[PDB]
Amino acid sequence: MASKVSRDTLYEGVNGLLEASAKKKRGFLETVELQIGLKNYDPQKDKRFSGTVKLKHIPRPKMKVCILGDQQHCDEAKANNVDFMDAEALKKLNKNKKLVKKLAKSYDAFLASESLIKQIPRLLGPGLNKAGKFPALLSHQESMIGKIEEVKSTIKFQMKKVLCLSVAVGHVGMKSDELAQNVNLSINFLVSLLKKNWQNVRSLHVKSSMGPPQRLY
Amino acid sequence: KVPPPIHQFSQTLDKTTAVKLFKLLEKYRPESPLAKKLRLKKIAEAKAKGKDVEPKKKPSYVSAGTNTVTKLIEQKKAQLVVIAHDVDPLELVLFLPALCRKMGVPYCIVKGKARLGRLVRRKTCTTLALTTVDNNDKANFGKVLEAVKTNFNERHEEIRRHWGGGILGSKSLARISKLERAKARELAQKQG
Amino acid sequence: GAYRYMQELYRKKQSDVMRYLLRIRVWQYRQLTKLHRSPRPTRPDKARRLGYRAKQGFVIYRIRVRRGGRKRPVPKGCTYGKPKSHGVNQLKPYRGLQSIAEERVGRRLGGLRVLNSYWIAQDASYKYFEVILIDTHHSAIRRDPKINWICKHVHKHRELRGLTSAGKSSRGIGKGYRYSQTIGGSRRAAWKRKNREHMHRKR
Amino acid sequence: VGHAPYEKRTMELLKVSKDKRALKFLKRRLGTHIRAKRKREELSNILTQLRKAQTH
RNA sequence: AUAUUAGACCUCGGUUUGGUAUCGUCAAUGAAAUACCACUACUCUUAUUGUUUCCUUACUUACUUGAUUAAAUGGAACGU
RNA sequence: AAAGCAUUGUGAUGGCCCUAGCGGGUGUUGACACAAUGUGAUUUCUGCCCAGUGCUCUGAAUGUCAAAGUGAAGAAAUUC
RNA sequence: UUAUAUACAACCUCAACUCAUAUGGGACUACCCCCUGAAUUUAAGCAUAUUAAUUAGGGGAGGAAAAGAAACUAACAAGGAUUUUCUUAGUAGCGGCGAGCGAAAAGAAAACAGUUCAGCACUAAGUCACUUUGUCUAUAUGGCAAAUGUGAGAUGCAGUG
Repeated sequence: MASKVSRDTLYEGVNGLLEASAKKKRGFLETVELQIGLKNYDPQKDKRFSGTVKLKHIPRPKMKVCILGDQQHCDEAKANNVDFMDAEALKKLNKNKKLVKKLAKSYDAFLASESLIKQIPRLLGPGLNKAGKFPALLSHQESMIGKIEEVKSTIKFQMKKVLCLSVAVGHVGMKSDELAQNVNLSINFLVSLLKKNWQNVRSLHVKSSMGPPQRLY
Repeated sequence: KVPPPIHQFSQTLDKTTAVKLFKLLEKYRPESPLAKKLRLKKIAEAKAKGKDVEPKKKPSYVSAGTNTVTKLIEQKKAQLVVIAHDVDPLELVLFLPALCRKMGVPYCIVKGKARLGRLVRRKTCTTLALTTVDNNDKANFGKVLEAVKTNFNERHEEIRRHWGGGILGSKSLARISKLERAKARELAQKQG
Repeated sequence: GAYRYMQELYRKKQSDVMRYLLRIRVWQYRQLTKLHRSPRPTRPDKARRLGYRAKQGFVIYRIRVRRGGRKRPVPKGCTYGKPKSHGVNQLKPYRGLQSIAEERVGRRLGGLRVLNSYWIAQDASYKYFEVILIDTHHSAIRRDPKINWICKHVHKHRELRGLTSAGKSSRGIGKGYRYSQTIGGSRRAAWKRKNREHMHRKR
Repeated sequence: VGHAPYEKRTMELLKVSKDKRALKFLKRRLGTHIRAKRKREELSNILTQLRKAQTH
């Protein structure tokens, strides 16, 4: 029912997870998942709280983000690994695409910028209201504090219809102490970031792809 | 139906290993009537002649009572704790065998509260401890200890769970033991 | 010590260990007399802390009392009066079943003082109690100065006068405000005072 | 010793259905809002604590 | 990407390097573009312990009742 | 009052009655009895009426409909 | 031991005695404690109310009794066990909001007195009652010691607290 290369019937101590330098047989490193489940809290209506697991750490995430800008993004960011697209290559993304044999929706999350409220509500109808890759200025990144670190392990949640989300909590390219470092930061930040919440949650089951899901107390 | 704190007693330390228990506990009887204050007339020579601390020569014997032995286990000064099965009402002993496990002291339950009382020279003793381990006789104390531990300490996971009592008895079991004769034999003689 | 575990163990009266202990101790004590000597105190953790010691002669006696209100003993040719007077079958005593319990022991044992009483079991028609009673002319109750107060003469039949802990509660004795009108003592000491009509000399 | 009935009758009403009914049933068995709240927070503390040590 | 494999490494499998492999992660074109990968849901099936105007049968140990100077009750056994 | 006549209840964990409570009377009883009533020996007869009222019926089940229990709303009191 | 066939023991629950020693009932009525509890009356009738948490009935003590050293007040600049008097006050309240009823804190006096248990790492049952033997000096339910004789006591006696 559950393999015990990560123990789960024997419940977890912090002293046992640092054996996992000898966990991985594999050289290539792919994603282990943020898997949040919002039951008792329906997100399809205006019921929505906007936070991010702000990691101070880099567990090496494996991906890419294309961003925007109209006199608003990269007056500071040319030492910050940036492109400064003029923000209307977004119908380059809506029913036009980047190329054949790779999609324009092939990214993480998109950029609600300051000049492009001209474009949001229904002009993104068959582009991004259709897709589901569009956050708002709630994104915790408009090239303000964490631009590459948005792509590199700080990204928020825009939720599944059946409440089964899968984005990066971290990876398998961690060290032997990093397994107790990502959730060690949310011991103060997401305890009340859940809005109007005594404790309406218990499911904290961090999934790995190169192993069983790490289930928490 | 008896709820499984009752019975622990009566899984009371069957005879061949509780006979060597009192073979050992005959050496730690507390007092003798004349010999307590025959030792306190060997203090009379310390009044004028001895002039030192000669006659105490540190004691070692059992500790009786139930309020005493509760604070031999809550400090872990106790090395072997004897309890009694036939205590009334029960409550002055009911906490005890669970606390010898929670504090990790090898306890045993013996048959007799009069059995222990006659070794502390009184009527009924209810429970005992053993703070001493005195070095010349730790051998036969040794294989008493684990032999006590198998049916009392390591068993404290079904002792917490399994007890019924619940006997049906005795002409009522004998009534249906004719019914399980006949209801079986009706489809055991079904072929003719 | 053991005496502090017994205090919490006995608070678990709706448990399963301590339901099928005062199961087997309500159908032993009701296959015997209404009023009965006891060789021990059956709850020796509550006996002491009421006053009992293991000295001769402290003596324990069990009772039982009959668990209900007070049917008013009017002759079935029932109460003649105004309609506030007509209640028969739903009235309650002013003394409790424990009050009336050690009352029934102090009469039948006039040669002994009642110290304190204590619940040991009940089921549906009989609550019953132990009662710590003391042989006051014994040569160990009198020679020993801690208990020795009740060997006096203001302690003859204290339980028939409201002076044990059980008979005391019926009276309504406390401080301050809520317990006001028995404020001179009794309750009737207070009606005597509150109705006392002082004509003065100089008035 | 274990629990009384009304603790076990509301531990099973605490795993699933209506924590508001674990505080109407506890305010009938106790029955004040201050003692019901103190017992619903200590049954639901050994519900979660035995959710630890039932496995290991 | 893995699987696999021989060699550098390891006592060896194994790791690693590269080859090979299933839709694909991507195209087409939309209301989700779905590799490599999980926290699971409603019609049901299991298997362990659950309100009730629940329901029937059965038990004995509370309790009720009768009888007796509380004498032969319940089981077996041989002998027919 | 009576004898005669009739009706009623009761097969006992019952009917009737006493009792504050325990408990008792009938009862050393058992339907040819006990208890409750009307009529009043014999003779001859005892018509019609179950609308009102009383008594009565496993029985009519949903018009009414107690507390307890159960469900919901509310921060709870509590109201539905 | 216990095929209920030899004992033996020890406890535990209960007996019995013209056993040793003791203890208790009954009286009084003014005051005192615990209970039970009316109706006349008034309300211009009368049922709640009133009379009255009283007459009568029942039980228990003492020279006093009960109470009594905070699960009390207050809302202060704070007070500090009980009981009695003065005042609060015929007040707040309660009431067919009718008849009627009706306290307390504070303040001022009288008097003043404070404590003990159960339950803890008291840390050698360190306790008690008998009985006998020495032996004190009331006509002693005394005083001390001896035997520590027999028992109470580890289901908890003393000391500390």
